[PDB]
Amino acid sequence: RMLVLVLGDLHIPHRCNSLPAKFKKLLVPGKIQHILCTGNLCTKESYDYLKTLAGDVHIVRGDFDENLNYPEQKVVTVGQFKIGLIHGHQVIPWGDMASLALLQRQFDVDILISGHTHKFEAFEHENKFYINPGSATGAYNALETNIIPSFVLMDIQASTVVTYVYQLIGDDVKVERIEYKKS
Amino acid sequence: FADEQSLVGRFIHLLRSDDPDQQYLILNTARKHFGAGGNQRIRFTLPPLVFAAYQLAFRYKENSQMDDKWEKKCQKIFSFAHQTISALIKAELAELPLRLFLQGALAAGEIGFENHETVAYEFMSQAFSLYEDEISDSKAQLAAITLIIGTFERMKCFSEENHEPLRTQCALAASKLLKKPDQGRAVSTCAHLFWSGRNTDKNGEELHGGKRVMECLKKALKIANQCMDPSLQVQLFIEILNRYIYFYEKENDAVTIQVLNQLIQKIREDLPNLESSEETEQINKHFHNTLEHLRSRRESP
Amino acid sequence: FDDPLNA
Repeated sequence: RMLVLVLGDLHIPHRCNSLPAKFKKLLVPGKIQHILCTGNLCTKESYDYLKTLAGDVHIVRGDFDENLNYPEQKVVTVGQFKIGLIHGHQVIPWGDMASLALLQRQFDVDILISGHTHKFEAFEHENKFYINPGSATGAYNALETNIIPSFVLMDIQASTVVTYVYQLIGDDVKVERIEYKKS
Repeated sequence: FADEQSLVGRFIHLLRSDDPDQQYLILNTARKHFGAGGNQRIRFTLPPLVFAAYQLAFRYKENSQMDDKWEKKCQKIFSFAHQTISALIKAELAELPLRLFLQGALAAGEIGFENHETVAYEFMSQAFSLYEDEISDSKAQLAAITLIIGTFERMKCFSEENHEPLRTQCALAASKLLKKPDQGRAVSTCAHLFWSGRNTDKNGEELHGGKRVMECLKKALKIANQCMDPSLQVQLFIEILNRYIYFYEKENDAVTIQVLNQLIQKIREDLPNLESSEETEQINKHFHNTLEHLRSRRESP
Repeated sequence: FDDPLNA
């Protein structure tokens, strides 16, 4: 039994000082085993926050990350699932579903997760799974004006991912769940 | 010099509670104020100011009925943000002002105030100017040009006279990359501007330039034939082939099935020509997955 | 709804 936290595009402090309060309260140490971050937490401060939440943190370089180390793309395994990590600004068109599945084919991952759209999407196509948390802080996006802060955590059982999506719709946190089992 | 960040990060949030009219004056006051930080502190002190300007321009469009000069005020916001990014250039900054100019062009394209086409074109022109002059590392050139193509493909504010400059300059800049694989990848990425990217002259619909799309890929394959490294060569062939699949699945009538067959034939011809390794196992799985996608809903040969 | 966290 393992649960991981996938979140990105915090944009602190370019467009966001910090996360939403209810979010800040729901993320506590100990519960989260792994952390997969996609977007650009533009400063190492937020990186040490993500290292507060869990021990194994995996980040990838975004377009606005001033850091010196984050890789452009990473493929990490959790249990038995092959997970692919990429911010998503090299996946042109940015929100193209058909372009993302191509990255899946090149990567040969069972779950490919990306961001840079600030729009949360979780779907299964060609028996593969694609997740985009969006901005945990609901940052600014030039293409979308009604942005909803969100994050996703997946509890990889054994050849079975259940993904829960938290969203700050209005004032209270509304959650949804999508499930996927290995091909 | 890396400390005032969250401070401004604080000021930027709380200020978002006031009025746009006042929000312009306060941003303007933090301007010369923060630019006096120096060539060291403004590295982390002005980007939030630029993004606050863009956000406030969107907010000014939000009041399009309660204000009759929101267009003039938006021209003010984008000129002020232009000066702010140029100040970032004065401290010898190559890659950050480039993205800031791209974001300004994107925002101006979506906002739609009066005279916004010229503003977006000017921001893109400066993006290319910093790309040509000050960015020299091959890795940074590839990353930047991919950023330019991605951003430019998404805005639909340009007319064909204004759309074509950046299209052709993307083609040229991407084609003049240092390394050969970098060149092939950028030229392959350039097809998306000819296919998906839109312009005003088509009243919103995409160019759907099917026949120009293949010329980009055909030039990428000619580059892939010059890699002089079988392992990398075959990988470039598989990538380019998947681009062909992408356009064929989006109804590009000019992507004949025969080209698919010839391109996959070259890979079957010179795939066994490599020996076991992790890299070749991934390459083989990439190709095997591409064919297994083709076999899924088997259409024609 | 459920949660590995709080409600």
